[PDB]
Amino acid sequence: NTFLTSSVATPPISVIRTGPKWWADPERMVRQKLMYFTLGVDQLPLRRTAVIQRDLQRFHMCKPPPRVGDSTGYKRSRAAQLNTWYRRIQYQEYHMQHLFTRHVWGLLRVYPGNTTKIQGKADDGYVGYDSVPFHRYNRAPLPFPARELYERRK
Amino acid sequence: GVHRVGYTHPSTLPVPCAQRWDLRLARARIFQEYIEEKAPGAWQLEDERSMSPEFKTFTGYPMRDMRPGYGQNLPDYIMKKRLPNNTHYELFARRDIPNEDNAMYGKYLYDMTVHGTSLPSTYRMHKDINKAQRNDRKLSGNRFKVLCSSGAKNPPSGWEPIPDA
Amino acid sequence: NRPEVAMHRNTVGLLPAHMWETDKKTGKVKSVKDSVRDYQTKTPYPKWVQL
Amino acid sequence: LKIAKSAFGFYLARRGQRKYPFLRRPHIKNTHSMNPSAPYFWSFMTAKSQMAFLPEENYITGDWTGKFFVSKRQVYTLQHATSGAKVRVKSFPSIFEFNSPSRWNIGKEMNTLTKPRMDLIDEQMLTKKQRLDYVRAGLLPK
Amino acid sequence: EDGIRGSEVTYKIVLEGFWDHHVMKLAEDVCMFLKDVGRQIVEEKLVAVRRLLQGGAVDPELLAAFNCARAGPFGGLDEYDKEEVANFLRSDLRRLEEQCLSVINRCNVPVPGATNIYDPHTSWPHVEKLEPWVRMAEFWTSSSDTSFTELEMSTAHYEFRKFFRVIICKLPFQSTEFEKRMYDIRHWLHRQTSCEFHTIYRRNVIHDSAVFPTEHDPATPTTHEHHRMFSFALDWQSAPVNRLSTDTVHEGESWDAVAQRLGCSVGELKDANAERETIEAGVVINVPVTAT
Amino acid sequence: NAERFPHEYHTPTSRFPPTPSETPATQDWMAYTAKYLDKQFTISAEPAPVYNVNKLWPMQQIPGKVDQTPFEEDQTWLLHSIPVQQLEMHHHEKDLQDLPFINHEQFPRSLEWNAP
Amino acid sequence: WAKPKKRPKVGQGFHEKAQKWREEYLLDRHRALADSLRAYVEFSTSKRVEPWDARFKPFDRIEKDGVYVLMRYMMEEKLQLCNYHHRPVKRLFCNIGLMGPQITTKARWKPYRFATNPAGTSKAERMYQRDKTVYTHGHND
Amino acid sequence: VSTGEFDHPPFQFRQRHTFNTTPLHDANRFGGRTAYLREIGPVNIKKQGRRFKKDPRTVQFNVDVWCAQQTLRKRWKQRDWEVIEIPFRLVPREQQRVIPELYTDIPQMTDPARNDFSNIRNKVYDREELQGVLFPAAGAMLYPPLQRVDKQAMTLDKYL
Amino acid sequence: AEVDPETGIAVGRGCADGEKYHFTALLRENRDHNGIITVMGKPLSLVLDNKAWLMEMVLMPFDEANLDYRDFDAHIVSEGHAMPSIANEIAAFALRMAVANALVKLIPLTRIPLKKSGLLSVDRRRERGQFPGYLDGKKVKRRFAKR
Amino acid sequence: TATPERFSVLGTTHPKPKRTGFGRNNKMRSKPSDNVAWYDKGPVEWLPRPVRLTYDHLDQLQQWTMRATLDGRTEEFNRIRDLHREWSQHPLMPVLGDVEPKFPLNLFKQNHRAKKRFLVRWHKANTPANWLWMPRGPTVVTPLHRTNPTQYPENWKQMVQ
Amino acid sequence: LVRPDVPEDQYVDSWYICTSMTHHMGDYRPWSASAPPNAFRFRPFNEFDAKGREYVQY
Amino acid sequence: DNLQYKRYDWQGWYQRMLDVHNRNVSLRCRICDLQRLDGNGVQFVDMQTERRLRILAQHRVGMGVLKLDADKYEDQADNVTFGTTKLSELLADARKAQLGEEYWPSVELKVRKPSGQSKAHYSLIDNERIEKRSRELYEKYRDAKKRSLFVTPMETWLEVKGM
RNA sequence: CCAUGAUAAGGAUUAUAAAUUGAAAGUGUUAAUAUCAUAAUCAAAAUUUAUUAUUUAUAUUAAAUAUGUAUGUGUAGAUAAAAUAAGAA
Ligand SMILES: [Mg+2]
Ligand SMILES: [Mg+2]
Repeated sequence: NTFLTSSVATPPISVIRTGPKWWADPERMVRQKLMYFTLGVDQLPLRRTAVIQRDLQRFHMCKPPPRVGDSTGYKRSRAAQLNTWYRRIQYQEYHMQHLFTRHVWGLLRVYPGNTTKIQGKADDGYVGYDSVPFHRYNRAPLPFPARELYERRK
Repeated sequence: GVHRVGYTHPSTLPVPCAQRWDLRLARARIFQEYIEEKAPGAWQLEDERSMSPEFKTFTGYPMRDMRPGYGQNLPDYIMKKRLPNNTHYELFARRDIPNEDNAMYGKYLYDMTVHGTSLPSTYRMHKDINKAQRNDRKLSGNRFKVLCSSGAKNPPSGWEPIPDA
Repeated sequence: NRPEVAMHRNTVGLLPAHMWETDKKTGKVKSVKDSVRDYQTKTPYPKWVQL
Repeated sequence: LKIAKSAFGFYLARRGQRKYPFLRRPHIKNTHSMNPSAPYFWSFMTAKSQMAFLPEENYITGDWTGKFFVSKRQVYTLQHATSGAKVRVKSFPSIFEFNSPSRWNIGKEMNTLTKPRMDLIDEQMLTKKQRLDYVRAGLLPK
Repeated sequence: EDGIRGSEVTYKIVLEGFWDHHVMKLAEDVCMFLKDVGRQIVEEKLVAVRRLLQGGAVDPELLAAFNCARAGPFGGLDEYDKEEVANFLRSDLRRLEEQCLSVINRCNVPVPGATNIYDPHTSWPHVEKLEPWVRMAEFWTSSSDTSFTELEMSTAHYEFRKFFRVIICKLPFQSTEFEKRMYDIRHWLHRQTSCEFHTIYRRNVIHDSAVFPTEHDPATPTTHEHHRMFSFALDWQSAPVNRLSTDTVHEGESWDAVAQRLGCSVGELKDANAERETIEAGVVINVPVTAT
Repeated sequence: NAERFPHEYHTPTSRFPPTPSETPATQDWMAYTAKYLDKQFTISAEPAPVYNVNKLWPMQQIPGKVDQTPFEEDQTWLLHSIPVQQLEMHHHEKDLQDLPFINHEQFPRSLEWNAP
Repeated sequence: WAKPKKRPKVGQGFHEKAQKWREEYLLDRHRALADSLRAYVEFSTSKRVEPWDARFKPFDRIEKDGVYVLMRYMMEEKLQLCNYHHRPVKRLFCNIGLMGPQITTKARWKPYRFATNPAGTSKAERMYQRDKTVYTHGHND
Repeated sequence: VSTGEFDHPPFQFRQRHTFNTTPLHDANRFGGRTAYLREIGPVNIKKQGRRFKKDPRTVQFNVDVWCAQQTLRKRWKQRDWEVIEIPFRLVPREQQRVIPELYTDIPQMTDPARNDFSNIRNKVYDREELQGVLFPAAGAMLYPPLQRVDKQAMTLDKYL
Repeated sequence: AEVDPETGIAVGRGCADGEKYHFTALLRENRDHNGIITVMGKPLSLVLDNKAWLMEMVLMPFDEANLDYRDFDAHIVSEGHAMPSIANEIAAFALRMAVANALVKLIPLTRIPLKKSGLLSVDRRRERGQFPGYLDGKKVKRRFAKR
Repeated sequence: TATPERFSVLGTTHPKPKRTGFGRNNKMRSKPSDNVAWYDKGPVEWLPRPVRLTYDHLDQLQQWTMRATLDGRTEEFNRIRDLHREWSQHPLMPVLGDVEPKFPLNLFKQNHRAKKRFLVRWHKANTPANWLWMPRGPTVVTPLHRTNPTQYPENWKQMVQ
Repeated sequence: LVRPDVPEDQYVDSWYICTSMTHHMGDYRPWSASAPPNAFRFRPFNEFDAKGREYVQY
Repeated sequence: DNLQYKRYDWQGWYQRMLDVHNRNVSLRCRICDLQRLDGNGVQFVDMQTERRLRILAQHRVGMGVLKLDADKYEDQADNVTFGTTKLSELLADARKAQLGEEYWPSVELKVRKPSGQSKAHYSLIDNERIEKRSRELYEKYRDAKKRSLFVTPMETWLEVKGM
């Protein structure tokens, strides 16, 4: 991993709201798929996501279907329910990506960006060479040189 | 690689032939050319932007040279540089001036040929007319300011200003 | 030498330590001696200049 | 302008905080000209080459009666120290004199020996409002 | 070359207005003018040519010009008789008649329903378009001392424009009369419209192997050091170099000894010096210009 | 003492990247091997064409001058002493038309105008 | 656009104050300069932490193999002569050639300010514990 | 037809390290060259900065020099050859012509009549075919002659 | 059908962003059944950077027309602003359009499926003109403060 | 010259004050903030920091996977299979009336921070260990996946009759 | 339509007025007068569109 | 100028300014028309002379037309003088190719590095000597490896000068 | 230095087709009231002014002289911008 510096975390929903621009950008989604496939694990959530989003993109310039007014509000609530389903289908994916990426990085002897967990290796966030001399969230002092997660041979 | 540039004189070859460097010196005599001795061999860099048909900015010629430090200061820059004489700067110097007609002819000349006389500028005429109008009602909100004061302070032997009321 | 190329080639022999006054504990320059009064030179102008 | 510190206070507009093209601001105010660097000492705000000759302004060019201050791009020379002659420079409020000669000055331009913006402030060139605003920024005590 | 693609002289008149239609209609005006004047001149030339074709003598001078060679292609001084020379002359005149006729015939194509002055096959002179000069001015419309933002938000775009048409006339010969009419169209141009005149003509230059001789490279070569900055002003003379046309005869010398020293045939050295029959020591002599 | 400080005395004819002093056997692997590694190596240099070999090309250089060839390795570019543009930037023709935004024009000729 | 108010007069005896203040600001600057030159040279002369980032390859490798072998037997003397300053160290690695294209491309180096720490540096805090009275641009210890 | 970045990103509100966004002078742009352009830290505008490092035109110029280096570098790594200056006699039949200098005429075909159409400019010759010409002094050939493949020979690909 | 009688070539043009992308497709029938698409002298794969979601846009007109893409040779020419990489969806939109217009000049009836699937249809959209009033030069107004 | 004992007017002036705080207008305190990670909930810190998976990593991955296959190491494949099985189950369709809360209008002006501050603080509180709409557990029946190591192809010899 | 439907060469974008005017006061020539007689989609030549003409020529 | 700068005190300086803006005189000739028999029966410009002409005037030739743009003097007359001179001076130098082969400009071939096939022999260079030697080096190594854990090439065949 | 005129900024309901998301209500410099005064850049210069998007950690001062300062858990209060070749219902 080349990008090492401390970062700003964005809530999952705003990441998903980027649609085609980032979250569903074809290019990105394909190399996620590559990671999964190479690990020998089906990519179902990715495929659900890709389906939902593919279709989002196809109809993205159309006006929504005409609404008739109801005291029930069954329509509004069914649209909502469907929507939060899709949101959750994608939360699951977003989680999977962060999960597997961290795990794979643990196998590749990769050091993550500052303040990032790698389950077996760095439990509290890993940090080295931050702009700030302490670990940001522990409030503990950082050693020089940067802490090493892996034994030396390569 | 770091090497010594080298030259084989044609008398030494097993066929005489005209060496490209020798030709280069010919070309330098003909169109008199400064040969920069310190020009680093490593620094050939075309200007990608203007010289590659791949960029929308493609003129076909090396618009700038890509040398970071290069400045108007350097003797080399001075030697190939367009002097300001007879460029647009000269054109501005002459044609852009406060009253554009003073570019075409002497005002006095024109005035004296066309009208019988020199004419004051419009502004001056305004102040003149106004003085005449407001000297007709009130007097003595005024002052007497001249270029040369001696003419008022010692007036000629005659000159008895008409009393006013 | 400026830091860009040869910085590591600077020597301690470049410092005019005899010109200033140091604090023993810190290792820092506290004061500077006066330069001009005792200053002797055979070359106010370069050697080849005769006015 | 709001306050007229010179004639130009009358002629010029500020235009808020307005951007000018790179390294052309209409008025050359070199606040940085004395800005200490040990390693860059000989390259910063000085001649780009050490083989350049000293400027025009180190020489007496014509028949002079005398001068009031020498220019600030004049470079301090061993003779400035040694000769014991008046060396003045035009700074604000009035003039800065080099009175206490040192060899440490030698080879730099007086731009670099004269602090343009002093940490010292006159309370008497300040309006009561301006003094307030200088207390807000934590400069003047009050 | 034949037809449209070749000529002795080309004039390009570059007309410029402030408005596009101005320059378009000016180009129609000037174009029809040059069509008429062109046809008149070229017709005159054509009758001169047809007369020269019908018959004429040969200059003694033109014959002499064919016969100045030390050796022709067949490796000896060649004798052109007046016949042959007249035949060369005649062949060129033939070609000039074809060209004249081509220009005239295109002058007569563009009638009122049918006029197209853009294609060169359909008219003489023809007209080429030239991309317009367009400068865009960007500026603040606000007068505000207080805010930069408000100044930027008011920004106008206006353009200066200048429009151009080009008129091309290629002629098979050069006539000062045509050139004169053409320079004078600037006096009757349309309102607020100007023009340039480009000329491309053919001209004889003369390469003198006498003034610019072709010699071996010097026994010592010239370095990069004769090329420094200001070497142009310091280390070099302007070409051509001055080679002396006059030499003094040394004491022991003789005609052939002098010729040998100067690099000539003795014949040459006698021709250049024809006044003198014999050459004494310390006498001034003319060096034949071909001398090596 | 000027040669002792390489980055200090830059005349304004001097150009980057600086050229390193030459080294005797360096021009090809055989020469190098012969002089440094294995000293009984029979071939002292790799066969030298009797005609001139122009190592910088198309650029012509002054014969007899120690020179460098454009670097193939990225690191060689990156770690050399080549500087970045810092002050305002100049062009010997284009300086007369001041900036790109002030684009001074003496006459309004078509930008495509062609000299006869 | 309001008519500009007139600026109040300068001050009385402020010409003397400005003279004195600039005078001894300059006198002070002489020692600040002297001291920062001392510091700059002391830094150039003294040793530094290793410039390469060991978290990546070819540097992570156990100190008894690979690049470290190449360093201990061929480059050691030179690496010590230049005091592990990051610029000459990186250049020496380019000129040893037995790594060759990798130095800039595969290998990672510590960031500027970390690489500038004195040899022996244990805690990161050290970057901030250097002297601020001295004008070296972070080139001081 | 390169996919790489040739343009420096425009200055805006401070970019931060995010999904989908990195800092402007981040170490990952332009192969870490951005070091040269970087003012680190929460820069105090009034007192500190280096002006050229925020200037669009200057910055872009620097980046353009760097790109030029990249291309030059790769064009030279692409050469396997030297230019040798060989007298007109001894050169192969295809070069016995006149060869206009670069960008002077139409890009030129080596031998249209023999069915070879390719830039004469970029034709490269084997050091082994020019051996007799380039090292006449040596007697015995220094390089052993190229061995060539019989395209009429029955070999594994002809299914025999 | 507007086709060059000798070369058997037909010519369409695509646009997107009114300036940025102008393409011209030369389309001709391949009788050997090995067809290929080429853009500015380079194979389509390389030019669009192997990104599938771009290249399938250039496949679409052959689909809609119920044709086998391998029966056709195409070369596309960039007449707009040149750039080192045209792989991006807008450029691809323009490409698809050029190809489709060529196809229609070549096989006239094929126009009816194409027109219905909105291939031949041209969308007119542009980046906003640059303008110094806005911070970014395009969409963003400067900071505002109450007096 | 000769650095003086006293400085009359130099140290005389009023000292500039130390800043009390950081960030915008130097007024921000040092405290725990929304951007702070929680390392106590699940394998991923929450909220997750940005992560860039590169083709470089994909190649290193391939080579690792290969080298592992050839040394007959089946264990990390099994941990990965487990992880995947746990977190990839299909999330259940939500009941009507169940939606994520929006931020109340007429609280702050539309350009205010509070908006984002709400969103973050919501998603921070729902960690993936709190997602109840995805069915993870030992209780869960998983029709799409293989249950344990014994059912994967490298066990194939025991599957033989 | 704001102004008569006619080949635009007949119109000039007015100075100082936001409007176009006709460079021959008020006369109008129909499209038919720009092309040859009975020109398909008034065209210099019927065989091809502008681009078709270009690349056929090349 | 027929418009504005036609008639008054500025007509003079504007006129002159145009004339100086227009000093350039373009001088052309086809190299074709230079190949003709000279007065001496020798061809004035032959193949070699043409090659030399092209190399001497570099970008000043295109499409087989030599073109000199003479800008040096303010007046067109002087530029035809100047241009004409440079032309004959350049012809004078190109014509040297008729003095003998030494002046025929060289051809620039791109000659490949030695091939893979040649480079293969690089590993057999001095084969005998190197095997015979490597046995002695093996002895040196066997012995050195009784003392120390790691034997460097610098203890065996490599020389590194200590002082 | 009293001594009239005139052009800015400032989204809130004429919509999609063959079509523009910038307005008149006036922002220093401009034309009839005069009756204290030479204040104007051609360099190298002195922060108090509402009205301004700066470069944040692999590699860091070469040509006109060109900015030494604020590392502090992306952390108060209060504020800014956008539905236009983009992707928001
Ligand atoms: Mg007003
Ligand atoms: Mg004045």
